[PDB]
Parts: sequence; C-alpha cells; structure tokens
Amino acid sequence: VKMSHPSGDVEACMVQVTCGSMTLNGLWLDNTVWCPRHVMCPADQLSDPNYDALLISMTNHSFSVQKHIGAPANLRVVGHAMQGTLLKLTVDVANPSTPAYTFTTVKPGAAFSVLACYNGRPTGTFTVVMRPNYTIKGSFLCGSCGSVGYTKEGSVINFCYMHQMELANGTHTGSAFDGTMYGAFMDKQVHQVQLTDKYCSVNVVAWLYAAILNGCAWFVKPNRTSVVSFNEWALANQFTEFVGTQSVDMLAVKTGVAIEQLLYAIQQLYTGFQGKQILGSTMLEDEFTPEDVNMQIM
Amino acid sequence: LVKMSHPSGDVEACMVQVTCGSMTLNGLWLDNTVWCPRHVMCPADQLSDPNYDALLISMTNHSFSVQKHIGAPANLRVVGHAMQGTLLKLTVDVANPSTPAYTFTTVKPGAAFSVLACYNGRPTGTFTVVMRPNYTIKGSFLCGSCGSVGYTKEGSVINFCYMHQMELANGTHTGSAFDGTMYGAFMDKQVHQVQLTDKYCSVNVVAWLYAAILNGCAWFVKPNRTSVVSFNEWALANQFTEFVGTQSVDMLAVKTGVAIEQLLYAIQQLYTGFQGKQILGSTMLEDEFTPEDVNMQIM
Ligand SMILES: *[C@@](O)(CO)[C@H](C[C@@H]1CCNC1=O)NC(=O)[C@H](CC(C)C)NC(=O)c1cc2c(OC)cccc2[nH]1
Ligand SMILES: *[C@@](O)(CO)[C@H](C[C@@H]1CCNC1=O)NC(=O)[C@H](CC(C)C)NC(=O)c1cc2c(OC)cccc2[nH]1
Repeated sequence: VKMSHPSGDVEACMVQVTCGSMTLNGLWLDNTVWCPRHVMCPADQLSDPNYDALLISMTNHSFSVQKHIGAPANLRVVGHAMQGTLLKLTVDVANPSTPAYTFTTVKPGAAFSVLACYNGRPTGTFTVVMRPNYTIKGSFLCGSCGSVGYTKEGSVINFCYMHQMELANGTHTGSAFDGTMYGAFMDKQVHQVQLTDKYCSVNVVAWLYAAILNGCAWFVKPNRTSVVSFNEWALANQFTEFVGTQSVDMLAVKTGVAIEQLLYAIQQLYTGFQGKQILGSTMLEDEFTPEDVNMQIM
Repeated sequence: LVKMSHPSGDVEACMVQVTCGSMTLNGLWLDNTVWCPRHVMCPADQLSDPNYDALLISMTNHSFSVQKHIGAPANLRVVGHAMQGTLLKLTVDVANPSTPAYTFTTVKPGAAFSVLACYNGRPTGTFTVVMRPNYTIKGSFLCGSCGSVGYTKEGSVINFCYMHQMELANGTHTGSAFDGTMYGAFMDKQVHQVQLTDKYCSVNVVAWLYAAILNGCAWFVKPNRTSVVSFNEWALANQFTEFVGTQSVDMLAVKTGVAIEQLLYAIQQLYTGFQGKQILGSTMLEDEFTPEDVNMQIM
C-alpha cells in the first residue's frame, strides 16, 4: 500500500503568493515564506528569464501573501531574498502553527509525502519516490507550483521538496529548500530532456521479500549473485547500485532468504516473468522501500 | 494515474481515543457526539460471543474515558451513551470546536475513499481504498486501528463513510457505515468469516481504459461495440459488476471520441487475454480507479 503521512501539520503552513499576475503556493514557517522564484517573472520572460535583474526590480510590496486556511489573513512582506530557485520572503507575523522542522535533500529511491495545493488551498496528498534521474511521478496540475514534499521522524517534519515543473513525459521535479533544483533542471519555460530512469535495486529487493512474506516465493532458488557482481551487471541494464541496509537485513532474517538469491532472481525476472505473477505485478516494482515492507507486513 | 487521498487535516482534528475497561480504540468527535466501534465495551475474553445488549446496560457514563490527544490534550467527560448498530454513540459535554461540515452516506462497491489510519487517538497515516463488490477493502490496518475513519470530500463537506472494525483471514478489511450497519453484513465478533466472491468493478475498468486512451495507449480499441444490456448479461456470467453509466463517464467518451460500448466490447476481449501487450504498465485489467479519478487527474 502507498501510505502518506497525515497532512494537517503541513496544511496549516500553506499560503498563496502573488507577484504581478503570477500566483502559486508558498510555505509559511515562522517569519518566512518560501516559494518558487519564477513567481517574479512576467509571462513575456518565462522562456528566458534574468532572475537577478528581476530580483533587483522587485520591492517588498511587489509580493502579496495570503492565508486561506483557518483564519484568513494577509501577511505583510517586509523582506525579500533569493536562494537558488526559491524566494525567501520575510513577513511581519510568525506562523503560530509552525511545526518542528528540518530541511533535507532526498536521495534517489527514498519515499516522501506530497501535499498538492492550488492557490494556497490543499487539495490532495500522495506518496512518491525520488527516481534515479531525479524526477517524481505524482499528480500536479496547473497552479501546483509551491506544493511541498516532506517526511516525518517523530514530530519533526523534514521538508524536502517544493514543486516547480512538469517535464513533457508527464514526470515532475522541483527544489530542495536550499534552492537547488533536483536533477539540475532549469526553472524556465523550455522543453527539457531527463536522463534515462533506472530501477532502484534496493527497492526491488524489498518488494520481493514482501512477496515471500505473503507466501509468494516462486522466484526463489539457490542461485546467488554477489553484491559486487550484481552491481557490475546493473550498470549495463539500467539498475542502481545495490547498497545494503539494516532494514534489508531484518527482511532477510524474518524470511530466511539471502539478498544474493534475490539479486540473482532480479537478473532473471528482468529477462522476463515467464507468465507468472508476483504480488499482482508482471513487472518489477521499485517504489516500495525496505522501511515500508518492514512496517506494513508484520 | 496515481492513488490520491484528500488532505486529512479536517479529520485529524476529530480523532479521539476511547477507553472502556482494558479496552481501547479510536473515536470520531463531531459536535457533542463521539462515535466508536461498540466492541470497546466487550472484554477480550468475550469477543467471540459478545452480549452487546447486556454490556450496554451495565455501562455507566463513567465506564467510558474519552481522551483528545491531537493538539491540546483533554479528557472529554461522557454524559450520555447509546448504541446504534455496530457503533457506539457517546455524548460528551464539550462540543468539538473544529467540527467540519459533514454528511453520513454509505458508499457503494466501486467507490473510492480516503482512510485516516489511527492508533489510540493519534493519526499515523493516510491512503485510498475502493469498496469491493464483496464489501471489503484492501488498505493497511494494524493492531489498534479500529475506529479509524474513511471519508470523501466534496467542496467543504466531508462525507464520512467508513469506521474500521476488522481484518479477515484474507488480509482484507471491513467496518461500519455511520448508520451502524456493517459493510457486507459481517459480524463484529472474534469469529472466522469468509467474504463473498469478488468481482471486477466494470465502470472503473472503463475509466482506466479511457485513461489509457488519453495517454496514447489505444491498441485495444476496435470499431466493434457491445451494448450496455448485452454487456451486463455477460457480466453476470464472468464476475463483473453491472455497468452503470454516469455523467463522469460520458465526459471521457467525449474527450476521447471512443464510445462506452467500444470499451465494453474491448473488456470482453481483454478479459480473455492481453496477448503479451500492456495497458498503462499492466498485463491485467485495473478497477481501482474511478471515472472521477480519471477526470481530475487527466481531464
Ligand atoms: C507551476 O504551477 C508554475 O508556477 C507549473 C506547474 C505545471 C503546470 C502544468 N502542470 C504542472 O505541474 N509550472 C510551470 O509551468 C513551469 C514553470 C517553470 C519552472 C518556469 N514550467 C513547466 O512545467 C514547463 C515548461 C515547459 C515547456 O516550455 C516551453 C515545454 C514543455 C513542457 C514544459 N513544462
Ligand atoms: C481493531 O484494532 C481492534 O479493536 C482490530 C483491527 C484489525 C487488527 C488487524 N487488522 C485489523 O484491521 N480488530 C480486531 O482485532 C477484531 C476485534 C473483534 C471484532 C473483537 N477482530 C478481528 O479482526 C479478527 C478476529 C479474527 C479471528 O478470530 C479467531 C480469526 C481470523 C481473523 C480474525 N480477525
């Protein structure tokens, strides 16, 4: 099951940011509003913007911030700065419902929750994994820029994504909160090509373990491939590096099946499924992490 | 096409923990009323054959402890208690100051809704399920999840449709509507129960094929057509639900130009075999996406 964190924490932080005739979502934490910087850019310049000239041309009053959740309010902007592909706006009132938070960058294969927003109003939530080519496969429509992606550890939200674009293949990307765009895509209105996607090997392993736990173990055999041998094969068949984790070990102890058997099985199941099914799938499944398998199948 | 849930913040502000004896589970706080599954009155020795009428009469308002954890912690004093089908309807003296606009409508097979999974009154995760024709759902419910709540949102109104009660040996799940009746008439006792046979949700297979077409996957479309009446008599023989068209479906017909009866014909052929070919990454029919899903996500 694709399970998301409860989103109420993050809903209380979503705002609408308007600049000239551009409008998108922003994140209100304490005295700061984060939002994508292209809100500054008029339409006649989206294809080829000069963000530094645009930033100089803005004043605090160029920016309009509104809260539509709970007690609606207008937030007075009293400072503006740019950080990579984000604007960092300072407002005069602190968000009284600010969670404990950090900013982290997610590595490919890691899962996180997304709150999709339109005009500062939360509309849906879903879970994604960062692909090896630094894209995600969510559902983002018009007005979804500034929607936020995050994980939770205890009561602390770790913010990891702010939405910026949709590639022509329907896939999506955005920034970490240091301003850097995932996959180095540029925040301008141009057709851009992503690198070839790969399978997240550790996720495929975790999924096969989940199959065995539910009683589906047909692919299991005594044939082993070593970690180092599998990884050499992976470079030629568009798989990531396998890296072991204690999470994967838990799933090998409980299952009594070695990673090396599953690594061999991956090579053979990639060749083809020979007609059968694994957990309702006829293709490899790489969007469930070892942590998901550990928490869901007990 | 992706599994998508409503934002859960509205519902999180309504969850409470309900304790009775050595028993504890989740509750839903709306106005002055807390709903929860009635088996919280039963001790675990007796769950196999609970005497719910006798349990209710032996309970006093002090037999129930309702605790709110999300936000500012408080104990909610019980000043009334009643039973309605498989649910308890407790009256507390403090009205929930964050009660959303809501309705209580039972969902039909093939409809999708969002679940807030909770443990001892604390929300832990959210996901979407669809009600199967055998009145089960397939989410992720662990120990302590009874009282977790299922819902849909239209505009500002929350429609509460599901209160979690049980896990079948199949790994599948069921619970109550908020009128107190159990989906599929499963009984709320610690006994083995076998669900009825599943079916494919016909109207959702149609929606998914429309989604295939919109995304450039249309090899399965032929000129050939099966009427709704002819398809439905076939559905009875082949474990499909009766196809009932809606405006939501017709919208997809118009955007694509592929009529409903073309997809009904295609389904009959696809159910016999995809012949190695794929539709949206699948070698099998998919019925977990509704027409509304396809409209919102692809248009
Ligand atoms: C945000 O709403 C914008 O603030 C918007 C979200 C997408 C609109 C449709 N679905 C979405 O997810 N983002 C964009 O419009 C961005 C803006 C950039 C970062 C300045 N641009 C694109 O997503 C974009 C541009 C182009 C393109 O050009 C030419 C050609 C093809 C695809 C494409 N996507
Ligand atoms: C609630 O958390 C309980 O308050 C719990 C939820 C399930 C636990 C695992 N996943 C869930 O959805 N509910 C139960 O444990 C209920 C309680 C009964 C009605 C008193 N029981 C079952 O779901 C149950 C009992 C049995 C069983 O017996 C023997 C045999 C097989 C399956 C089964 N399920």
